Amino acid sequence: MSAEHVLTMLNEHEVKFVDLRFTDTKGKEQHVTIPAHQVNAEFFEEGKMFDGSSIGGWKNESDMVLMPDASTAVIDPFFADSTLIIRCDILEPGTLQGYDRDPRSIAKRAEDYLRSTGIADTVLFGPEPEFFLFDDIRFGSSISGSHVAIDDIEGAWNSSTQYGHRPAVKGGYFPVPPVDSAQDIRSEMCLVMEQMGLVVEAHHHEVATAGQNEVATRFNTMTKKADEIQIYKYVVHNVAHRFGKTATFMPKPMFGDNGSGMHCHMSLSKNGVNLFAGDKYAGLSEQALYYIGGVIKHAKAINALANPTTNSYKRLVPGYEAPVMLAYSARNRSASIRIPVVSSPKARRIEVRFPDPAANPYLCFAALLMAGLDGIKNKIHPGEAMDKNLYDLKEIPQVAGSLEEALNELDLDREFLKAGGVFTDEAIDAYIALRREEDDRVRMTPHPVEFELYYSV
Amino acid sequence: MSAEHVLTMLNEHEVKFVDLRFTDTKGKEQHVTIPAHQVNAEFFEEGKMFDGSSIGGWKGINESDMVLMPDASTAVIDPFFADSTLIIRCDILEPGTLQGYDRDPRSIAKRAEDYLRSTGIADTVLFGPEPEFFLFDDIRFGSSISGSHVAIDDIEGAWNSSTQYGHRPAVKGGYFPVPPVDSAQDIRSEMCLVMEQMGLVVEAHHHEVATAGQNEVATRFNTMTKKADEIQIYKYVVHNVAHRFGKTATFMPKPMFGDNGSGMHCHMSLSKNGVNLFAGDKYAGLSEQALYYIGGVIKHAKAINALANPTTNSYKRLVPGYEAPVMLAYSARNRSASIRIPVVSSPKARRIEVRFPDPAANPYLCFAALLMAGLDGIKNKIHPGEAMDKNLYKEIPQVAGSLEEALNELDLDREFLKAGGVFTDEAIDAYIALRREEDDRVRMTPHPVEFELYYSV
Amino acid sequence: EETIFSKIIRREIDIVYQDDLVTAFRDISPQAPTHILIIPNILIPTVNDVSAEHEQALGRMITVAAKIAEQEGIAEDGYRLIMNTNRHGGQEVYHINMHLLGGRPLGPMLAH
Amino acid sequence: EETIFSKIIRREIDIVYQDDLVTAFRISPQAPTHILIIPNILIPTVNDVSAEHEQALGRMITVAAKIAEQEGIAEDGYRLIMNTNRHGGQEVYHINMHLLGGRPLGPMLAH
Ligand SMILES: *P(=O)(O)OC[C@H]1O[C@@H](n2cnc3c(N)ncnc32)[C@H](O)[C@@H]1O
Ligand SMILES: *P(=O)(O)OC[C@H]1O[C@@H](n2cnc3c(N)ncnc32)[C@H](O)[C@@H]1O
Repeated sequence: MSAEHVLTMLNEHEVKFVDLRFTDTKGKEQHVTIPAHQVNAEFFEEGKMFDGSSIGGWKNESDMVLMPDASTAVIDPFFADSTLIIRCDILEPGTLQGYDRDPRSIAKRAEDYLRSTGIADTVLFGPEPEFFLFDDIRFGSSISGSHVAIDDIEGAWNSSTQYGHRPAVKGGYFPVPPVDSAQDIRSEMCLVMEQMGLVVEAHHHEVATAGQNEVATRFNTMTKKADEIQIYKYVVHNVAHRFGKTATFMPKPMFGDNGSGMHCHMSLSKNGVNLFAGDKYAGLSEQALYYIGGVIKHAKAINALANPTTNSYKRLVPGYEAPVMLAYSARNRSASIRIPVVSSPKARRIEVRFPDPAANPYLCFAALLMAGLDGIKNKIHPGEAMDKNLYDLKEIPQVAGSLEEALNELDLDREFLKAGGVFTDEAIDAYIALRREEDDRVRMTPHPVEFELYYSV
Repeated sequence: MSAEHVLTMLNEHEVKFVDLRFTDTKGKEQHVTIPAHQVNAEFFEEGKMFDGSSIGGWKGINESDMVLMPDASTAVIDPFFADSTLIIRCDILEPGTLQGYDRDPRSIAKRAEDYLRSTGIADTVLFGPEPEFFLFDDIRFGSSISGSHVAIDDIEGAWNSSTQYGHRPAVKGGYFPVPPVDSAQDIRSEMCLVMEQMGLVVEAHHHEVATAGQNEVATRFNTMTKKADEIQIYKYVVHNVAHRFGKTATFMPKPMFGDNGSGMHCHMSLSKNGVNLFAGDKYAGLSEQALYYIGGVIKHAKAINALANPTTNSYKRLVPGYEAPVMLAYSARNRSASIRIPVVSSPKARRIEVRFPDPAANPYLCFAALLMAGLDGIKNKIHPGEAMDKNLYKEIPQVAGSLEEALNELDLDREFLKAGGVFTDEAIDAYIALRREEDDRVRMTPHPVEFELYYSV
Repeated sequence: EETIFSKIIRREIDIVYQDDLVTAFRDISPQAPTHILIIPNILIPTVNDVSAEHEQALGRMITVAAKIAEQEGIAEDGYRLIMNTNRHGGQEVYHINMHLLGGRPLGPMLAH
Repeated sequence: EETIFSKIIRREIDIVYQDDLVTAFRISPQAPTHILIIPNILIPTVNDVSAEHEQALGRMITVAAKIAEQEGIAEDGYRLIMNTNRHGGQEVYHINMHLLGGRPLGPMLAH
């Protein structure tokens, strides 16, 4: 679309309010609403001034410009009044250039750097988020202690709860519609997503009980796919709220059951041909192997962006169907990087399984793309594939086991993100500080399991 | 003690009632009380006639009465009744003939001892049972057409860490805790004191592995019939002391799932003219007679299982993968062997330890079955084979996996325990019928776990 | 002192092959479908006690192993030569005994 | 024809002990003390051992004992395992005797 198209759409749909939306460093979507009559031709050329001091990690004077993107005009399906959602970029007031800490500006810089390197023209992302549907969640903390309570009908622990078909633990994958009580909610989510520009492939119940559901969305270019992931999170949250449920994208909400993950499919295209298709292992090319090697080498530094929460590392544990070995294979379930089998060379891609849904889409995608580009530029070989049985069987590098370790690796390993000006040093420092605050909070607070273990000793 | 000693004891303690006690086929202790003035010289020569038709397996088509013949050597003052009561254990004898009733367990044990003396192998047999029990604050169970339920509650239970009313033993972690953690120190001390007051000899008492109050009081060995009487006194003492402390004591094999069960390790020793026949120059200091005893126990072990594991719950703890051994082999170091050889300082105390029997077993019947199996092995010279010493270089048999299998084996292999008239075919048939009634009741009723598996399918 | 394999060397008591320094015997309890043992003719307690004097026979052990594998025809299928020592591995002979396991597709090295 | 160990002998590409006919290496630790021994002369498979090069076979175990004394594992227990052809799992396609120890070793093979 364009500015004129948005102006015509305002009259066509009788729009009353225009919502300007943007994403902070944490990944949350912020929005400011303005009346429809306040949108003019000069609005798309000058933007709206706003203060980013209250936004975490964006802190003498913090007056910044909200520049709307007319190509992202989407009618809000949930607001009572007719509202048009326009995604916006954060720009500096004077130079009118992308803010260094703006995730969308960083993603656009990464795409521009990819185009400038001459390696490829476009990058394609295929993330597959997962979410949990709950009826009631209660958490709190104080000097007296802390607690968390998760309750929903589909939970296997409600077999005898006063108020009988519900999924068992680790057995909610593809159940009957009576047991899978999340069919109408998923269908409504798919319809709302299609109303908002998303293309939905399939939706199904996930392995974990207590209402884990997955809605599959078609791939797109990196920045558009990150915007689509933001819209996906928004619609999931709101449609869950409208049905009396609550939706969370937390990686490991409960122990003893499968966690939520975000497998990302990556591909590179130049002049309309797939650069990851060749005659190497699993139908890949030399550039695909270089991309895999670059991802593997900087994977621990990636974890600070693709796994920014401490629950993401309670998911990334040996066992429990969460890959931790940083190898690539087409059949090995333990490999973090997987090469899916496809019918045509045009759809050959590389799948990374360690990222979590709580990750910032822009930052995670930019980090993965920059790692792959560094691997291609430096010609980093991924090594031999982990698809061989050596004498029926520990030097394989492992994904970062804690948020502190990932943040330290990100602090030490910075060049692959600083190449091309995609990630400035100040933005990385601010992100590290923001994540370290949460790490300190989670580390300093006593755990109930600590009481179960070390109260009588 | 003789009848005169019993009369003098009655006069000295101002005893007002005399309790005549005996054990039925199921193992329960049945008692009938009479006034002290009804006890005289002719009482010990003629006994008291009673109707045993109401007893479980003592029914007869002729509805004949039976005689309660007191044993003066078993006189002991009851420590729980408000009035002074003297407990006298009695044997069930047929009228006129004044011979031991065929279905009376004590008469069967006496017959087994007489057969052991008559065969000439040994003069005395020593038993070293080590019963375990659970202490529960409250137990609620029920069954009906609408369903069944069981609920166990105790302060020491690990599940009560959040129950409103904080040192408790963890699951499989109640073995030798600090005095604050285990709340049964005073109860066990009182049990030991009152057991020693009743003629028992106590070695040690301690908390056992399972949570929710599993305790063991060790008692010294004795001859077979006297040791069975001591086991009955042990059960009575445990039950009454638990009742007087506001607790509930159970000798059920596997009251809880996921926690250690209750077992009764039995130690065997044959003595002739004061020397221990089980001491020799064979494996682990054993003799040839001891090896033949082990072989006889192994060969008939399934037949013994009907008497040493009378209950369906007895095979909930005999499932492989727990503390209770299941393999039909003997070793001095291997934990998986059902027959163990304890290490002792002197040959005078060398014994054979069998570990499959449960505390729910009838003491007289279980001891008689084990002794008869050992005697058959000695007479037929059944070599057990080789010890289960795990070397890094003929499938090992196993105990019965269900009560039905053990009952069938007892029905088929009943000749070893019919030698010398220790058991008569009517006794085995009645015992099998009573155990099959319980087996049918357990098998024909729906299980709550079945609803967790076969309700949505 | 000596072991039962010393008696077998003396021929006082299933010989597969005989040589001045190396002999091959069938296992009493074959742990593999084709389990053939190999020992030196000179009594040596452990391989830890091997000196350069008898190191000539140690190569003859492997040569006899190859010859026996070819004779049995298990050369193409594959075989494993195991020579355990000391407390680990269940050394219960206290004499040099090379194991030749073959026929069945064998498992992994060690036990894991 | 030639394997990785062939280039390792030429030093064209973690040596523990080097001899005229025997070289020792430390590459994926399967045991706390996993050290390999190969012949300097290339032998594709142990069945193809010729009597001309059969003398280094004894020096293999001699070096193994020397290493076990050096490694301090001779007081615990060790195995000398040679895998051959497909059933053994010959991966380097060259003679390679494994000196493994440092922890209680299991049985000869896993059932
Ligand atoms: P470990 O290598 O210590 O045990 C060697 C095995 O050799 C077998 N074996 C022992 N004795 C004989 C005889 N006399 N004949 C054939 N095979 C024998 C056993 O399997 C030992 O475990
Ligand atoms: P198989 O019984 O042939 O065992 C294969 C062993 O080869 C070792 N290995 C392969 N490649 C190397 C290199 N480059 N350096 C050292 N060791 C190597 C593996 O350690 C296997 O144990």
